[PDB]
Amino acid sequence: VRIKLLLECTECKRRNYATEKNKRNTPNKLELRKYCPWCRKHTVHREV
Amino acid sequence: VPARIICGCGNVIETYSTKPEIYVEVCSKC
Amino acid sequence: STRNGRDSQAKRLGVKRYEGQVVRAGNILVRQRGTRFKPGKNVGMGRDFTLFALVDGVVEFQDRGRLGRYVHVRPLA
Amino acid sequence: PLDVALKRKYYEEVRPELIRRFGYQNVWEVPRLEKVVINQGLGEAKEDARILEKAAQELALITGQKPAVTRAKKSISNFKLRKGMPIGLRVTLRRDRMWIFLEKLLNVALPRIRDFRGLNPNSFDGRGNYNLGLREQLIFPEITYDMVDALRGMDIAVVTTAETDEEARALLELLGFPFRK
Amino acid sequence: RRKFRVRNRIKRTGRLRLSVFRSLKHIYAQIIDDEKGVTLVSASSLALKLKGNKTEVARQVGRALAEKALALGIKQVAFDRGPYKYHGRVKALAEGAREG
Amino acid sequence: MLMPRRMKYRKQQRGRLKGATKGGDYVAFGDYGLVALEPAWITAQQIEAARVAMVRHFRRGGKIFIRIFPDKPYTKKPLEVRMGKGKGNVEGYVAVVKPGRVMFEVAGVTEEQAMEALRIAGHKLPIKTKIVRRDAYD
Amino acid sequence: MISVTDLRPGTKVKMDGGLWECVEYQHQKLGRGGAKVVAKFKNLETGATVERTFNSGEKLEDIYVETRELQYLYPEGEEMVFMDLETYEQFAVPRSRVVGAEFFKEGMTALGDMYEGQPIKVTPPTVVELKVVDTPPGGSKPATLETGAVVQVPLFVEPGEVIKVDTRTGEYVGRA
RNA sequence: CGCGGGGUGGAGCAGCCUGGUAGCUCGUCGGGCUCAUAACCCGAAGGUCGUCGGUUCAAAUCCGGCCCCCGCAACCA
RNA sequence: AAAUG
RNA sequence: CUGACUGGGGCCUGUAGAGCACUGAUAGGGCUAGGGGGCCCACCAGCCUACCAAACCCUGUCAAACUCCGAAGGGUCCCAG
RNA sequence: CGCCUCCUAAAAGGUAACGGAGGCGCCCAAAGGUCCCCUCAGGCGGGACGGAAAUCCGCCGGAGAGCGCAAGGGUAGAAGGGGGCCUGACUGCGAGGCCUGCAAGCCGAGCAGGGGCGAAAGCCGGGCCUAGUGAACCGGUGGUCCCGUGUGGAAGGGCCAU
RNA sequence: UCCCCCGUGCCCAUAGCGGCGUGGAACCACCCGUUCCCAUUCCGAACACGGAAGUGAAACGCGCCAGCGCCGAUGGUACUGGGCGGGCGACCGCCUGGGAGAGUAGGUCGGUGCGGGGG
Ligand SMILES: [Mg+2]
Ligand SMILES: [Mg+2]
Ligand SMILES: [Mg+2]
Ligand SMILES: [Mg+2]
Ligand SMILES: [Mg+2]
Ligand SMILES: [Mg+2]
Ligand SMILES: [Mg+2]
Ligand SMILES: [Mg+2]
Ligand SMILES: [Mg+2]
Ligand SMILES: [Mg+2]
Ligand SMILES: [Mg+2]
Ligand SMILES: [Mg+2]
Ligand SMILES: [Mg+2]
Ligand SMILES: [Mg+2]
Ligand SMILES: [Mg+2]
Ligand SMILES: [Mg+2]
Ligand SMILES: [Mg+2]
Ligand SMILES: [Mg+2]
Ligand SMILES: [Mg+2]
Ligand SMILES: [Mg+2]
Ligand SMILES: [Mg+2]
Ligand SMILES: [Mg+2]
Ligand SMILES: [Mg+2]
Ligand SMILES: [Mg+2]
Ligand SMILES: [Mg+2]
Ligand SMILES: [Mg+2]
Ligand SMILES: [Mg+2]
Ligand SMILES: [Mg+2]
Ligand SMILES: [Mg+2]
Ligand SMILES: [Mg+2]
Ligand SMILES: [Mg+2]
Ligand SMILES: [Mg+2]
Ligand SMILES: [Mg+2]
Ligand SMILES: [Mg+2]
Ligand SMILES: [Mg+2]
Ligand SMILES: [Mg+2]
Ligand SMILES: [Mg+2]
Ligand SMILES: [Mg+2]
Ligand SMILES: [Mg+2]
Ligand SMILES: [Mg+2]
Ligand SMILES: [Mg+2]
Ligand SMILES: [Mg+2]
Ligand SMILES: [Mg+2]
Ligand SMILES: [Mg+2]
Ligand SMILES: [Mg+2]
Repeated sequence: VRIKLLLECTECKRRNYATEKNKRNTPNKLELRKYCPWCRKHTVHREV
Repeated sequence: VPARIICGCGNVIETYSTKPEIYVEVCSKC
Repeated sequence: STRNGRDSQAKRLGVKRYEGQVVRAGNILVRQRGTRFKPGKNVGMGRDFTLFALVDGVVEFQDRGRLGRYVHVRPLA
Repeated sequence: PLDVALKRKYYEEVRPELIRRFGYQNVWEVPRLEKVVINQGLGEAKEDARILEKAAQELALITGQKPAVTRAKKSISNFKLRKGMPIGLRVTLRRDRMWIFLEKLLNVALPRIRDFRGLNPNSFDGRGNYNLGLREQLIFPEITYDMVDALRGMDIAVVTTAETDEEARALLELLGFPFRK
Repeated sequence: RRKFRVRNRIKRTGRLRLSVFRSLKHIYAQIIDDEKGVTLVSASSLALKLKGNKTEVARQVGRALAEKALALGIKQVAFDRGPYKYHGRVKALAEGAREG
Repeated sequence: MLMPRRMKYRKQQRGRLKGATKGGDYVAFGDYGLVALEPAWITAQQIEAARVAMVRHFRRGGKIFIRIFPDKPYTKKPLEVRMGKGKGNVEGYVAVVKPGRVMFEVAGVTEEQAMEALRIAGHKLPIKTKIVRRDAYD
Repeated sequence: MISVTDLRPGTKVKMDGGLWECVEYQHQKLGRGGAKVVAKFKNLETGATVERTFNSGEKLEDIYVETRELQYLYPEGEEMVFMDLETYEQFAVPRSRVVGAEFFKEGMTALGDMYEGQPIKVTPPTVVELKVVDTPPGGSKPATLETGAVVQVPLFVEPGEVIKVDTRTGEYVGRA
């Protein structure tokens, strides 16, 4: 949806992604979590 | 903490609660 | 001019391996919506409530009164 | 505090009677006190930022037990506030908190209640327990007229291991509960 | 129409339960083997006399069940106790390679 | 006029009227009954007329017992339309009846009158009927 | 892109680059030809209308011009700002697209045709309360309302007196 | 027989998609201005929202069945 | 400016 | 040699039938909110009613999208022909 | 006109009609993991403001409550409610099956890496489950270093991701 | 082995609701405390710890009673696989194999394995 929206996750300065789905309006205004990158292992992860 | 019930109808009551400085303007006297 | 004429592509549910049949680890034994049947011995079930063998063996259907119905798998002894 | 004026009275002035009265066999078996509850509906978690904690620090100011903030279980259009959080305040009294409370209530509280001509004798009924309401909250000592922006009634429910009303009745009666008789 | 549900057990999938019981004065514990409905190893609290702490008493009956166990083939089990609440009374006993 | 006040569904299928009579084959409420000899669908339209010529014959008298009730919808596509486009509209209700069912039974009225009133009620029904008494029903 | 056979008054759509809203719709199928949809429309901003006809096929292109309720906050430049008392967003509507922007009030609740988060029509209510801050205590005299606009009123209506004014005729419709 | 829209204070219309808000004009009754009546000025009352169901925490509003309503079609033979 | 009986 | 078909076992099912335990439908009767009416001042309750009528209670029935039940059969695996 | 649910559908599966009756094109950063706790709707009392269910107390109440939305199956020995930490809404894989004309769709134990919760047993590769969808082509964004028209390098592609 | 009790599982209401009665030596519980581990959206109610004066009143175990609940034939029907007839339909009947559901007679206030404690 619109208020919904698609999005992925970047390893913090670099590549890789997860691509989940934020949700605008409700808990939004940016968002990051911990997840494992094809390279090395586990880190934060921001949107974009 | 313990307390004191100082009515007016005489009769004082020694018990417990908070602040033993009680002016019970009317105990059991009616 | 109607307001109907719809339905959903059948899904083909139910027991798909009956008591006394030999299976292999993996065989989904039951397809069902609720939990008409419940996991048993060497019988894990999936997300959709799909019971499936956990080891090569036979299938047994234990009826547990008000405790529900079970499908176990007594491996080949 | 493990003991109070009323607690004793119960043990060495009520305990005897009831037995002699209904003639109980086993020690336990005779009416004791389980717990006395005191809640408030308030229903005032409406607009203007319904703090109404004052009523919580107070409810407990006269009890000595911070109350438990209950909430609405369903949700009602009819009278605003719905679904959750909103209103609800209530504390459960047991043991010694139970005694050091009922005392005042029975000695200083009930006394000054506008008219109060005893406590309506029907509020038992089948209940090996009793229930009664209060309009004000200043009926208590630990709180004065000045400090209390608004009024605040409340319900007081005493639970008893009594099975009958007579059993319940007598007890609360030998304890000191006045009665509209 | 049922006080406490328990069934922390029921969630027993891995054979050999270390079924515990919290009696007001003592503590019993048996190593039950369902799918057979037989108890393979016991070792009770005051049903062996033993000390007078309660918890330190548990510790004992623990080591007592382990030692006994081991010498039977046991060495791998799964804890339990209904309202186990896994606290105070805990018998984090040595031996018995059941870990935890 | 005698049709369910509510229903979970408006249009219902047709089914088939075999034998038997799930139940209601003995009196139970009166002195003389009106068992049905052959299968049919009795229309509320009818039942009424049977209950009516009944009261009317023995004007101001005993009471009547209507042990059948029109609850099955009856469809009928509009007049002069071709086949298709859905199941027609509803036009009243039927009451399924199989040989044996006791549609009517009265009492409080003499036996001389009963035989006549019910005899009439029958000329208002699409099926064959037979009037019964009251005995080995208990 | 919705066709026509599927229109209904109220349906809003984009025609000739402009915004409309079918207000009259009548399926027409005479003779054995193909069916036809004959409607009448209204621009969303201007009032302009225009009855038209379409075949059975022809698709139109539905629009999403929902009408939330905004709220005046303050003037600025040759514009005035509102807010959707719902999501509290901020809309800077150009004086033109605010019907009767005058005779309004910095704090009154009105209506706007949200088309992609930008009102193209901001109407107040047919009559609103306003404090006349003008007029000679002298009958049918002019009275400057708190919003600077002027209106014709009776006598008794004097400085400070809050009145009502039909926001369509800017005529005195009584006092507060 | 279908096609779409409509039943809201006494009349004529808003409000219905975007459920919590009854908006307007005339009319009515009260009171003033007049000798009086209009007009005009002041103030007030009035709506089961067509009904019967359902959905919702709540419905004029969303959902279905009916009842009346208005307009459109019925062609090739 | 301003109708009628 | 496994076939169609058959024998013996094991499992899966919710139809015919029947049955009201749920979903609703439902004739009369009971008991009984609720309205309608009369007794009567408003002291606001008290009572009666060959009426409209919830719950529940029996007595009677109905159902594709109801089922406390439930066949005959049907499906499949196994061993045999 | 595609998708889900129920009936028709004749007790495996499947099965038609301009047959009966309803839903969907979404949604949740908690409505997801895990660990620990709690049990409902209603009904009769009993109670200050309080309808007829606001909050409280007592019994009686196995499920009629709830489970975001249709219906169905399911379920209180939780799938429901509450709280603490968390993000397995993992990446490399995927034995073995369901369904099946193809294409798709669905379940999935176990291994590796690296984590979350738990004392541990274990559990986690979204959501009680069945809808919430769109082959290729053509392009766009990151990544990657694979090709790079004599050489080096670019141009432009490729692979992964979206 | 034999009973009494405590654990646990199995069959899955013939195991239940309701009455009535019992047991405290041991067990088990309520109970007595809340300093400590751990605690309650406020309550040691519940979880948790230390204890044992008292009680078996609660709760539980064990008896008994059958009002309710649940279990429930044998007969006979319904329906039906396969075979075969009837009417114009309507639907009805015959044979051979299977055979309900209600209802009646009656039945049950549990049976039971393993390990512990006890005479
Ligand atoms: Mg079709
Ligand atoms: Mg079809
Ligand atoms: Mg189909
Ligand atoms: Mg289907
Ligand atoms: Mg007919
Ligand atoms: Mg035609
Ligand atoms: Mg006979
Ligand atoms: Mg006037
Ligand atoms: Mg052969
Ligand atoms: Mg049938
Ligand atoms: Mg059926
Ligand atoms: Mg079949
Ligand atoms: Mg077979
Ligand atoms: Mg062979
Ligand atoms: Mg398809
Ligand atoms: Mg079927
Ligand atoms: Mg089938
Ligand atoms: Mg309740
Ligand atoms: Mg009440
Ligand atoms: Mg209230
Ligand atoms: Mg109340
Ligand atoms: Mg209620
Ligand atoms: Mg959590
Ligand atoms: Mg794979
Ligand atoms: Mg494979
Ligand atoms: Mg394929
Ligand atoms: Mg989902
Ligand atoms: Mg969840
Ligand atoms: Mg192409
Ligand atoms: Mg490309
Ligand atoms: Mg690119
Ligand atoms: Mg190169
Ligand atoms: Mg070249
Ligand atoms: Mg070159
Ligand atoms: Mg080159
Ligand atoms: Mg170079
Ligand atoms: Mg590239
Ligand atoms: Mg005794
Ligand atoms: Mg200490
Ligand atoms: Mg602590
Ligand atoms: Mg006892
Ligand atoms: Mg029977
Ligand atoms: Mg028989
Ligand atoms: Mg035959
Ligand atoms: Mg039988």
